[PDB]
Amino acid sequence: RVTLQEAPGTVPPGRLPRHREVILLADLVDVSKPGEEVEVTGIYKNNYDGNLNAKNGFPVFATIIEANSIKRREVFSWTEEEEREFRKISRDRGIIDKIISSMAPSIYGHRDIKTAVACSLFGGVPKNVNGKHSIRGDINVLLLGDPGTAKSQILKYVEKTAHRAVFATGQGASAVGLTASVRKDPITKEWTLEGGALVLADKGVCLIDEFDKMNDQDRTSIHEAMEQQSISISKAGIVTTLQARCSIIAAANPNGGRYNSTLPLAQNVSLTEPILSRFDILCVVRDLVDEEADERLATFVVDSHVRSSPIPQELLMKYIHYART
Amino acid sequence: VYTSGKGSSAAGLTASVQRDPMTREFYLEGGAMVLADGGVVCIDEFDKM
Amino acid sequence: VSDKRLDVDTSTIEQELMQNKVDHNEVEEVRQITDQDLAKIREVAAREDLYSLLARSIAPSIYELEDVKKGILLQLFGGTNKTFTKGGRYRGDINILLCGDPSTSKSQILQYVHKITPRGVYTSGKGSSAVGLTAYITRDVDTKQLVLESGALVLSDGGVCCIDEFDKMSDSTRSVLHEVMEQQTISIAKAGIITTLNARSSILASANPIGSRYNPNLPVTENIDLPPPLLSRFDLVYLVLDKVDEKNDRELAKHLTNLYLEDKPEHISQDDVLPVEFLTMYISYAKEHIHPIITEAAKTELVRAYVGMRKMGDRITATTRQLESMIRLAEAHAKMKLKNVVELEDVQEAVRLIRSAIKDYAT
Amino acid sequence: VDDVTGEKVREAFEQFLEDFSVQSTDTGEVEKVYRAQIEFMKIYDLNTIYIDYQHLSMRENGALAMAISEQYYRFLPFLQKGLRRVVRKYAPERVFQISFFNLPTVHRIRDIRSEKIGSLLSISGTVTRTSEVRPELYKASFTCDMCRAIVDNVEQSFKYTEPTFCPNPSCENRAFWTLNVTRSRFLDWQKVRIQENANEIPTGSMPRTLDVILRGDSVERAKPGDRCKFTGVEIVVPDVTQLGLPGVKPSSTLDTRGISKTSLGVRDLTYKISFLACHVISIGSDEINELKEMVKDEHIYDKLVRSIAPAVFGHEAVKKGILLQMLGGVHKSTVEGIKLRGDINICVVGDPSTSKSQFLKYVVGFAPRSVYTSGKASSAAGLTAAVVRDEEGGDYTIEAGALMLADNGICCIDEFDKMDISDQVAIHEAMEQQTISIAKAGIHATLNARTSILAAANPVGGRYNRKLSLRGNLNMTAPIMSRFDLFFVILDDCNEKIDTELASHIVDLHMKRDEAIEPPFSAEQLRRYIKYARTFKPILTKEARSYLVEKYKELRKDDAQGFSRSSYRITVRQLESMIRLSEAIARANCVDEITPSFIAEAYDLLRQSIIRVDV
Amino acid sequence: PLRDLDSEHVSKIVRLSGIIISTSVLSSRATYLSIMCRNCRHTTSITINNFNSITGNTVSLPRSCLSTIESESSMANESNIGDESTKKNCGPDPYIIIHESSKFIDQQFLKLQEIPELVPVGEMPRNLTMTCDRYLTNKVIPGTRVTIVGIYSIYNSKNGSGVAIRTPYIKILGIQSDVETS
Amino acid sequence: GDFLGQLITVRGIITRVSDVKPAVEVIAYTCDQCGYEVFQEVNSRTFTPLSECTSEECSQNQTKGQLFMSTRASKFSAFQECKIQELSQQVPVGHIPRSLNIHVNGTLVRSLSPGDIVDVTGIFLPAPYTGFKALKAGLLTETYLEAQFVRQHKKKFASFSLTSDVEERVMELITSGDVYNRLAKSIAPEIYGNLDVKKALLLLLVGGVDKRVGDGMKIRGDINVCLMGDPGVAKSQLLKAICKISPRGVYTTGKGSSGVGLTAAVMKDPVTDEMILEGGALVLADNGICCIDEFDKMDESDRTAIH
Ligand SMILES: Nc1ncnc2c1ncn2[C@@H]1O[C@H](COP(=O)(O)OP(=O)(O)O)[C@@H](O)[C@H]1O
Ligand SMILES: Nc1ncnc2c1ncn2[C@@H]1O[C@H](COP(=O)(O)OP(=O)(O)O)[C@@H](O)[C@H]1O
Repeated sequence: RVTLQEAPGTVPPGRLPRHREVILLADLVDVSKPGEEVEVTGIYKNNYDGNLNAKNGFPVFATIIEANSIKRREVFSWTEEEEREFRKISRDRGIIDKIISSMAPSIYGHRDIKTAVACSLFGGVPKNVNGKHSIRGDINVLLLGDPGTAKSQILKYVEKTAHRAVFATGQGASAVGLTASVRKDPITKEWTLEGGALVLADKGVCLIDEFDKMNDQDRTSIHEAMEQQSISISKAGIVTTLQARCSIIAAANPNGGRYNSTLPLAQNVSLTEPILSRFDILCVVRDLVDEEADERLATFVVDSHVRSSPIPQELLMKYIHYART
Repeated sequence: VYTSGKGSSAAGLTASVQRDPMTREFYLEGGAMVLADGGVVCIDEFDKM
Repeated sequence: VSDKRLDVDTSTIEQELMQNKVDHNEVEEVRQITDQDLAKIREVAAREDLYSLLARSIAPSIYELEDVKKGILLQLFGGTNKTFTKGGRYRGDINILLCGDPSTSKSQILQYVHKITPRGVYTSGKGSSAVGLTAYITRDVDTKQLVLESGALVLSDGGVCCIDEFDKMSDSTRSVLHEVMEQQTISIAKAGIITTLNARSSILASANPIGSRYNPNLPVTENIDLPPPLLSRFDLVYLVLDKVDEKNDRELAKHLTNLYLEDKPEHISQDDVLPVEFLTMYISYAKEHIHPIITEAAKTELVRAYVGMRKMGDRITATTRQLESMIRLAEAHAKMKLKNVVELEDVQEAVRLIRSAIKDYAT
Repeated sequence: VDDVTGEKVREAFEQFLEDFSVQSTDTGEVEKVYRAQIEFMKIYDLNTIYIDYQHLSMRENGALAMAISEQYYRFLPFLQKGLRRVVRKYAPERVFQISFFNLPTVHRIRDIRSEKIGSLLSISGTVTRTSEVRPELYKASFTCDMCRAIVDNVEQSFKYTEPTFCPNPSCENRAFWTLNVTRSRFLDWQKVRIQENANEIPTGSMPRTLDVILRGDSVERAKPGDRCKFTGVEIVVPDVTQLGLPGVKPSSTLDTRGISKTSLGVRDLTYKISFLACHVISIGSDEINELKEMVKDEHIYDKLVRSIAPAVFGHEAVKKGILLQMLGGVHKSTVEGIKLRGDINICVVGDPSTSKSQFLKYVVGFAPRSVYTSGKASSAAGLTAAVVRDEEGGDYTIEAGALMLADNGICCIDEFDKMDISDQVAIHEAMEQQTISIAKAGIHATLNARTSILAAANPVGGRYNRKLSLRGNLNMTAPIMSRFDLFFVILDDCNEKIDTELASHIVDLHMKRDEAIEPPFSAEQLRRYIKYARTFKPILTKEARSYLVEKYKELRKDDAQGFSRSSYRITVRQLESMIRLSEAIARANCVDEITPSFIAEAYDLLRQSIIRVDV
Repeated sequence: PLRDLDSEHVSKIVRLSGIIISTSVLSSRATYLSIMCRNCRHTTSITINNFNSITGNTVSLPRSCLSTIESESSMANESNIGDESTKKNCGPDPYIIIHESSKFIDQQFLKLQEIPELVPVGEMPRNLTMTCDRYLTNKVIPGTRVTIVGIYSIYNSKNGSGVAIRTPYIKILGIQSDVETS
Repeated sequence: GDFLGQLITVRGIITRVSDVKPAVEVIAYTCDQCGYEVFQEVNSRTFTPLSECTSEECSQNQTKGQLFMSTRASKFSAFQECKIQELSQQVPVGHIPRSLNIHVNGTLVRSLSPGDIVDVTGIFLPAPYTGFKALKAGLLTETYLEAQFVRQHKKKFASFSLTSDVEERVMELITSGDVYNRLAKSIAPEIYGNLDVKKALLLLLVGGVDKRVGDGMKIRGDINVCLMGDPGVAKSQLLKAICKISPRGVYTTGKGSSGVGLTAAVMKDPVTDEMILEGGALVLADNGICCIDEFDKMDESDRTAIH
């Protein structure tokens, strides 16, 4: 049983969406994915009643759209021609800045931080040492931003690129907030062990931004996930150690002005030292008002607003997947 | 038991007591010291607690 | 509904149920003015000393502060109700603070005004909340549904409210009054009802300083913990302090032991005439059948004195609320003594009611 | 007798609408006109009639006017039967609705009593929390299985089940239904719920709800957050929950002084007044030449400046800002993809004792789609849905709420600082996403909102603090400061020309003589001018876009040295804001294909508007 | 894997793997119970063997005093002369369990959930209901990783809907933990 | 549980005394055709109305009448219930005070003021109930205590009239000579010193005199006394003392009561209905003396309550 509402984009002004139920049957189960568009062609019935007794006016019969065919509006892997076609691009020497230049068409410059994004989502060796300890096989990225920088367009592209990635904000909020806890479920009344986003994003890349507006309860969890790659929980009647091997790309925010003084980053930002000890790469965005960036930037701005060498993204998103496998 | 806290992660560090919402009943919740009875507890950041 | 001891309701509020209640015969809702004593009203109106006689006859058990008694008399004659074509909606609200040292019988005034006022509601400080003045949406027991109640200012709608200990509100409370004092509206917007609703009211309040004694050579704005724009928003601000001299206190104790003696209410009969209940029908008759207008001949003196007030610059200041204050207090004085127009004369003491506090601001 | 009464009124009604209906001459509005309504209905096949009351008030000298107006519910089937025989006379499955209109005297909700049952009455109020559209039977095919089950029947009146007499064949009284869910004739109805007008309620109490049912033609015509006029018939609905009120409430113990012997099926009854309506009107050539007089002038920008709020005396930039908010941007889509905003957000920050509330009083007093809120008792939702569950069996009915019904309008909010953080989340989400996400105890949903926000904050210290930066005076969070453009500081000084002009102007305003500071435009024709000015949608075809670019560069050359003023970046969203401000000045001047002089106008407006900020 | 369980797998041997959230309270079913008619004063006994048909039930007490089905003469004589001209009846359901010569067993009702690693990204994780026999009770602390071999079955009872909807559950035979892990 | 039926005597502090509302005893119908008056007795908690007739004339006929009630011919009785808490002096070492209900019928009503020390004597009956349905074993009974005669310690002024026998004790004190300094010696004699403090606190216990001046604004009428100094001047002994001599005297410490503890609060009322304002400390002790310890540690809302 799937309920269905009207599309939020093409609403006439002043009114509201409304709902209507849709019953599925045998073959059409488990095709849709919630929150996305759909296309149905079904018959239109009305359910009968319970028992008709002395109630008030008026007799009212609900309606049911029984479905018969469901389409999308109106899953990536390789075959053999792409593993033999795979090899010809592999032998070139200018593949690297070809990969950098294919990343972000919107941002004109900033080749260094884009290099750090590529090496971030491209991965590394995990790896075990016989027989005690593993070191780390993930690259964590800190990106000291500035209001007036397209860092949300970079990481918002990285949400589009990778295999398994969860964009999880800190506070405000959206599900979930980095902390695994046993809570009920308002659809289905049984208690559920609901893992956090660091639980949810194993062998992937999580996306966290605006560190300066977070609790200590979250900060102990971020410190936990970079410490020994294991979140353990103990409330209420449950005692586990879930495993979590994430890779965090951050997006910071300076204190007040864009770059407060000559003082270094641990003095400039309002964070702490043990969360700065674990982050590997450190990106800084720039700069003060300069001529050629005003020209090449503003011409691209009006070039973008008037409208009323790379590989296209499908071959690279297959490429890094088969590469990381 | 390895707790780097401040309490970690959704588990506190000492013997807290939480009443069961059903039955309105007391039970030992847990922590770090009580689970590790008869051994070694390791702590990071002992000053920053 | 009516009564002969307390005050009588207005008419600019009543006019919807004046428009109704004519098709179907009912009860009176307004005190019936008889004909014989109306001649006595036109006789007492010919008295010269009415301006100190009426203000002397308000609270015959408290004896100082005849400027304050006089301002409390002028709160009962509040302004002229002018309605425009579209918008406007100008009331006759005036608003009085009075502060100063304790043991000054601030409370006796507030209880007496709480008796006289037809629709008065008496709250206090630190017994309030932002919920606590409107929209008590609750569960009535006898019918078991969700019924919405009116709070503490909607019951105050037309008349006099009272607030004690104005220092010790919160930030959330006292942020109600920025709407009631300025816009003359209330805008409820939560889950029950999204609809603005009016609460016209004449707020009276009081506060006790840090001292508690007022000390000289200290700024007047400093000694009461308010932001001085909000202190500047109130119309008439009194500052009642004490005198160390000796000559008044004899008459003070003779008044007290005059009250305690011979176990009978005689309190003031010498050498004074006090109306008992003439003044309530005097005030109501002065509230319906008068519309005072403030035409040309006084604008020279009024604008002249306002620009003279603006001269001080380079503590408290003076804004347009002083000007709105002077016209509404002025025509409120013209509502007294049965005159449909104002005169160039009598505006001077309407300035002097602020100037008495101004002489009380030198120290 | 009584059938002779109702049949007598029936033949007088047939005689009425068959005859003449237009008194006017050749200069009309010619004869008949009712037969043009029947035949004009025959060409399009829509099956209703709209007849007036005033024409029936003309003819009979009020005799038949005082015969339908009282006992209207008694006189449905006679009226509808006679009209059906007129149709079978002049025309070739038919469901007829006879909706009157244009009644003399309008009553409120307070004038509802119970002596006025049955009659017609014009009710005016405010729609809030409409519901959805569901069928209803009123045409039964229900008889017993032994044997015949083909009886078309009753339940036009709400019972619902069942057919009683002449049963079955052959199973007699009281053998009845099984009903039939495929042989009937349905129609659809919803149940909106009116709320009393804000300018009427007796001081001082609270607003009062009422229910109202719409069948047939008037489905979907209502609108959440608009005024209406309805149609009178005013039925009575059976109610339950009024027990232990106290009474004494009646009961219906049936008689037994008939039947002679050789159980206790007694009942209760308690009734509440609902309302039933069928016509919904939503009120609440020559002058296109006057529009030509309002476009051929050149001074129309300065006339629209000098003629907004006559009670305000002083500076003009906030009046220009209000005028620019009342004419929106282009809000067109982009490829593919993310649309462009769109709307403009002027947020007044100022001293108290400034009369900043009078701007909002004029704005919500004038424009359509306006919601005033003095937000401290907002509280939370409030500004969102609720969702309201339940009405009767799975309602999921969504409330208005306060932020959402001001769509394509000016949602004006006071005092950001006195409101808490979840409000600020709802505002920031309502300015970035352009949507609202909701998971409120059950029904998961999403909504939409396209508003303009006008704010009236207060400083931290209440004054200036000229020596501080502007950002130390907001006391609000950072990422909602970035959206607003622009800020409009107000502070006033002492200057005796300004003093005597203000004082003489205020004392003249509190004269009713004179009220004659008369604007060069009248009140309504400006409001008409907005409606024509909305329709343009220009796309600029000017090469001076590069001149706008290096104009933005020379904006960004003086504030680079130094940051001891208001240390902005400057944001590229300023450069996007230049587009939408230039568009709005183009929309006011009745001008397409924007010249660079307009860019100088809005550019200097942002220039001195930041000169008010820097200090 | 737990995500793909069609209705084609009803009543087959299907194993899986998940995480156990929370157990329940030890209950008591019966295996051998001996009865008595309260009117006729008769005695019987009942053995039952397979006891997970949850809202069936597995058996009930019989609904007649059961002595009229007798292959003897004088027993039919006294059961005839319980009254004077009409036959006697213990009925309706007359029997009474004697509690002092019976035997009882155990039943657990666990609850199981898929691993939160894959792939609940959009969704909410889904869950089932277990059931244990005699010796499988009180073996698993809630928290462990497990693999249950079971029989995917169906019961009837109401929700917390229509028409003809039945919820699924798993009978266990039997359980195994991880090795170890603790 | 072996005293059920006897005539016993308890003592304790009354708490939560409810309102007085009428309860029915016999109900009187009229028959309208036969002309009878058919009564009905009601013993239980809930009753049911009845139907056609039960006379000897509307019975044995074909056409039974129909009856409906009336309220000027029934028989009513006042009804009020309260609770006794344990005295907290007669408890074992580690326990908590219990409670026990009381019904009150008839003339004895309006003699149970809250917050007292009382000696109720009555008989001790059962009244049928058990709690949850799954806990019953049959035939559990749930007792109460009927009231018969109420005798208070600390007899309350001014509920007395007689003077003749009283002067046999009062005129001994008057003829004892120097009444005033003797009584000033008598309040809490078990300390030493501070004759002036005892001297003033006798004037606290007397009080008076209120005065209405016909406006009517009211003057007090009462005395308010602070005590200062620390620590060994034995000030708590006087507070327990004078808050034990005066009837209706409540002793509350610093923290202690909340802000809502010594103002009133609103709570739903069991069986008698509904929504009564349950009083706090100050509403309990009016026309009395409210002792207060540790006045500095009070929350500031409580300060404005005292002001
Ligand atoms: N060079 C650029 N090209 C395009 N857009 C830019 C550029 N620099 C900044 N922006 C815009 O400025 C915005 C700055 O966003 P920001 O304020 O960092 O978001 P957040 O709310 O996460 O702080 C970005 O959304 C981006 O669209
Ligand atoms: N004059 C006195 N006579 C008898 N006992 C005294 C005297 N002065 C002090 N005390 C002792 O000092 C103690 C004072 O403690 P108490 O009155 O309980 O509180 P506080 O210490 O606040 O006064 C008493 O317990 C008392 O025994």
